[PDB]
Amino acid sequence: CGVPAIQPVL
Amino acid sequence: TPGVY
Amino acid sequence: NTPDRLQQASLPLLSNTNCKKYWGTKIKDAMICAGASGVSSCMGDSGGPLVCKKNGAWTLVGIVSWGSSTCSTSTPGVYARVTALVNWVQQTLAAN
Amino acid sequence: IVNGEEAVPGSWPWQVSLQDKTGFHFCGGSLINENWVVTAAHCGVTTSDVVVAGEFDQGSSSEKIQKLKIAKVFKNSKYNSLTINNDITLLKLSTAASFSQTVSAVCLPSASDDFAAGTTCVTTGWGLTRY
Repeated sequence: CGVPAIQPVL
Repeated sequence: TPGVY
Repeated sequence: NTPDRLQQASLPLLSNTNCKKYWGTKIKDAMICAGASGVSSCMGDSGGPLVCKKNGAWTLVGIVSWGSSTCSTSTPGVYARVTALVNWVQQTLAAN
Repeated sequence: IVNGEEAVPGSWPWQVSLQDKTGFHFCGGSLINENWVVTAAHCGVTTSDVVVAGEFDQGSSSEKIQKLKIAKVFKNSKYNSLTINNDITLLKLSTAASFSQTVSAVCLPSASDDFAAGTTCVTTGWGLTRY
């Protein structure tokens, strides 16, 4: 859980 | 003032 | 009128004691505040996540609940505190 | 979200949209596994509402979204509608979500996890950007 395949850019 | 989201 | 595309915002967590300066006795133990930083959750965000990165993984810390009726960005939003509700979540999942 | 920014499509894979039968988005939610979604109890979800997963642009007709039916609504028995305390509801899906690059679960914390004031976190959603 909690590890997106597409990384968020903040 | 307060309010539901 | 909600936006078409998914929005995001980073914001700091506050302590319930400091949050009480804004909301008084309305803040309960099962609540956690965040914001008052120039951004704000608003109508339609309710039920959504407030996630914090712990040990490299995004963890659900809060559920958008309520806040300023005008979504003021200088007032903290109030979220359901997940740590106080997780035991119920696990009992529910185990029995259904 | 007021003063937020557009997210990278699919970067918040657990984010779901709760829509009524008319297609109106009324609340958000988070997938915690293939069969369960966590949302707010005050959203007043019913089994007639739909969970939409894998969505980024609600105005798009070309996204491969998943419209999931709700089997049961589990409102936390401690929910207090007068104070909006213990504002949580679990939704068991009739049909399991299919996890992919754009659809997956968020982690849940341990009851004793500590998240200090001052920590910078993130919130997402399709809520109003201006009131």
